[PDB]
Amino acid sequence: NAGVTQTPKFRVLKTGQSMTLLCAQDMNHEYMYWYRQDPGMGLRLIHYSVGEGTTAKGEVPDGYNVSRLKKQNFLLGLESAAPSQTSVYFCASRYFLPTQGMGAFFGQGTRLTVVEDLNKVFPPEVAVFEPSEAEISHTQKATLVCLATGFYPDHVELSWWVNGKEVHSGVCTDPQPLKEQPALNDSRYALSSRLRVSATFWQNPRNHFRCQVQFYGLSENDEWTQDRAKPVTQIVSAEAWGRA
Amino acid sequence: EVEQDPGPLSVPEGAIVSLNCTYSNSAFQYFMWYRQYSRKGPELLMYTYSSGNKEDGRFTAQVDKSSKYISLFIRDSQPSDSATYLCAMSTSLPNAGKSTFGDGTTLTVKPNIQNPDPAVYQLRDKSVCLFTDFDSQTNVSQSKDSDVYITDKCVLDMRSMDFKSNSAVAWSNKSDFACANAFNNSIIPEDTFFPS
Repeated sequence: NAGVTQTPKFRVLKTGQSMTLLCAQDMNHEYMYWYRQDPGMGLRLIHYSVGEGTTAKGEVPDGYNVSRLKKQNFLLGLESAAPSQTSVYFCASRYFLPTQGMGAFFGQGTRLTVVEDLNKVFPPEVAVFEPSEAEISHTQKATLVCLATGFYPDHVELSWWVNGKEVHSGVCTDPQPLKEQPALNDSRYALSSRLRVSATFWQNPRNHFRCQVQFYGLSENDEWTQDRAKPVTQIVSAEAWGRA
Repeated sequence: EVEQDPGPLSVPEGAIVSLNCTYSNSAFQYFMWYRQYSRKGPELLMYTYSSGNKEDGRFTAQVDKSSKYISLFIRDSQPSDSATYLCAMSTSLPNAGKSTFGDGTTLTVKPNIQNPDPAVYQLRDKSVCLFTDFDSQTNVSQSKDSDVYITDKCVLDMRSMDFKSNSAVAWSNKSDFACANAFNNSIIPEDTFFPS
């Protein structure tokens, strides 16, 4: 199935650093757009393009450049990263002669955080909390809780794995991470999730439960001069085993 | 300039929902509604040209150019309708393919709970308290304490069992934090079970 795709999906940049975002579509669409969306806000047009080799300014073009190298690709450039550029970026496309009454097809988003001190970047600490015996006795059900804490930036994806297979049934994860210290602009974040199974399934000592948190942090190219382990893109997990 | 209903909007399953936007540009002629799921791209849901209504299943898009007021109505709201709704508007042609977006309204459609059994459980170990099995009518409030973290009600679905359940998680490393006081800032059901 044909759609709009964006690369990369996540990026952490130090102030003054550069990056390129790439948008691609194989729908033969003439119109391509680059938008930014701030938390709990609307999409603002940065730059757009009516066809190959031509571009035009949107509502918020300052600090960004674009190239429409060919019909399929639309590149967004940041020459000197600024904290105000911390946002979620969305590419969009549509035909010159519309099929969906002015509506456009959108990409899935690129999360960018521009940090002032790479020493503030921290991976999550992950812990699993075992089911309550009273819950088991009262409902014949067992809820495990996963907490991912102290991470910065908020670039995380949490998943549950039962006996080595990812599960979706009985899973509930917070839609967004929360700020641990709301009064601080660069506060570290926390995320919670629940996995609910039958009490009998929790009671099988051969059942294995793992909460996993994919974190997007620093890259191999980034410098690191601290005593603690470099906070690279990584998976952090915690685990539990069934109890008879 | 598009002025969209700020929200957040929280409704029980089966309720009629009204999502609205006002605008100041008289030349606006194309009116779009996008649906955006948590951490996904916006997706075109409804679109209309000029004044009037358009009906599509449980959805009605309406435009009143006279009073510069547009609305999206969702009949018999369902938990899967939970998303951010954004209105977008374009001026009459030429418009160079450009559209102006409203700031969005985040909608949560609370699922109906068939057999509620409200309770607060202490999980095994930085202590964790789980408030679960309460119906859609319960509002989970934040703690009055800065060191106590609370995450709003979440609905998990145990498919093979045909069972759904609400849950809020409370945690703290603080000295006198206990599950009997964890949700004191919330109005919880009178029959909430507090086991030993």
